[PDB]
Amino acid sequence: SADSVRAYLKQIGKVALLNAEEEVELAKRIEAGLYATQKLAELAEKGEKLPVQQRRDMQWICRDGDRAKNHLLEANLRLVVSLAKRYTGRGMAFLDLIQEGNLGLIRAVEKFDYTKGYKFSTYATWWIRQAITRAMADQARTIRIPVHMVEVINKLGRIQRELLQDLGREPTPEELAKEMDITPEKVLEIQQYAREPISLDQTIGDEGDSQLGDFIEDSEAVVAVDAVSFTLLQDQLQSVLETLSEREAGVVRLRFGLTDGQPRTLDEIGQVYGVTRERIRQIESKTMSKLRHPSRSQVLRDYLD
Amino acid sequence: RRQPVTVLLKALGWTNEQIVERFGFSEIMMGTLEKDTTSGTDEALLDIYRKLRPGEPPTKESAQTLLENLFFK
Amino acid sequence: PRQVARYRTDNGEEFDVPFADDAEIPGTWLCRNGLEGTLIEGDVPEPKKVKPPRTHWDMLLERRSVEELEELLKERLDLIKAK
DNA sequence: GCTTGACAAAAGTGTTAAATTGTGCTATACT
Repeated sequence: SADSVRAYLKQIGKVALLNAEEEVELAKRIEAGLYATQKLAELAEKGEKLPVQQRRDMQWICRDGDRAKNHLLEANLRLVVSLAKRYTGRGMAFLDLIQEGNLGLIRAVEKFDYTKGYKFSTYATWWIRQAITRAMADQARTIRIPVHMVEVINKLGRIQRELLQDLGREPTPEELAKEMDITPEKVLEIQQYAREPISLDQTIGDEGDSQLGDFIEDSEAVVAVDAVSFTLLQDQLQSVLETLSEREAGVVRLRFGLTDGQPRTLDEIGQVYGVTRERIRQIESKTMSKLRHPSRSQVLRDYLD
Repeated sequence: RRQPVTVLLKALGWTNEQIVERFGFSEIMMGTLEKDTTSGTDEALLDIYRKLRPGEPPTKESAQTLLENLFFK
Repeated sequence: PRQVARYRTDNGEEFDVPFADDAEIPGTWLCRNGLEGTLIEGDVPEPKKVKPPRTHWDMLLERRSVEELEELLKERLDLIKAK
């Protein structure tokens, strides 16, 4: 077919819908094959290979079981599609909705119970709907939001729609936080989570074919004037420290990690010069008041920022 | 494309006699129905069906409502 | 100031991962290949608190008792004996 | 020039409670 969904519908339509008696039939075969498998698997541990005729028939019970599971599924594929139709346009592709429903359909088959005497579509509808809605919460947003948060965002929406109809207006943050039994500050934080991103490849203004993306600055880009002045600042400090003593400057450099880039603690500097941390604290205060001396500081003033 | 204008007049169910009746002085009107190999009002609706809904096997219930639902509805 | 460890994925490939020497080398590392890899050194320390996933049999067992399965199977094989 | 002890702020660690997050499930019948 021309379309992709039209192609999938063609093949799901080639199967026949079961009646109540058949569903019960397949259900038995599925459980029969599973137990036949678990029992034979129990033999693998302790051996005791079965007779020839008893082994060939057990291998068929299992094969007939999986043939049942596959037939029960293929017969109910139409049900998944019927439920997925209503959840389109909400941010998921129709086929993805179908496939996720198929995942739910599979578990319905695994957990379905035929002794309850209920039609299959009654129990499977729960899983297929949950599988589809659970899927949307995990995939429909570029920036994923966990299920419990997607649960509140929706609830807040209906409250706003119901509150919208009773007040002939949109409710304010206080009315919404009241109807939902939450703090107004919370409803704001929630309304920020619900925001969805926009496309950088979008065209801002059909008038001028200007793509939004190319209007975005690079905040982390290197600024030439600053890096050059910073290089000049780095030189001016080298000179100012030349006025200080060999140990005065040596402690200043290690204290702020000018050479290594790794600052050092008072005790660690006292470990290279062989003194206590307090002595280094003292040498620090004096060299700092020396740097504060206007002769050395006047040159560095213009580097405030 | 690939549609003989006469085949659809058979899709509605009008018999060839009415074609010679209504067409009248039209020369190509008569010459086209003689050229078309479609026989029957329900068979022309099928030649119109598979080309409009390719890939879908039709049904007498869907082939007839196809034309009406497309325009008349 | 780095120590290099080597891991081997399940399919044979091997990858070099530079670490800091002062750090404790992990026994497994998500590799550039996309699979888990095992250290080629001593350990190999742990089983990593694994629990088997849930299977179709489990879901069937929690509803049908083992006896109910036997009779249903007896129904099926007897139907097979009739030919 | 430097060291010692008292000391409090600051920084890490380990231990717990609160919170956040993932997953399973819902049986009139509905294709």
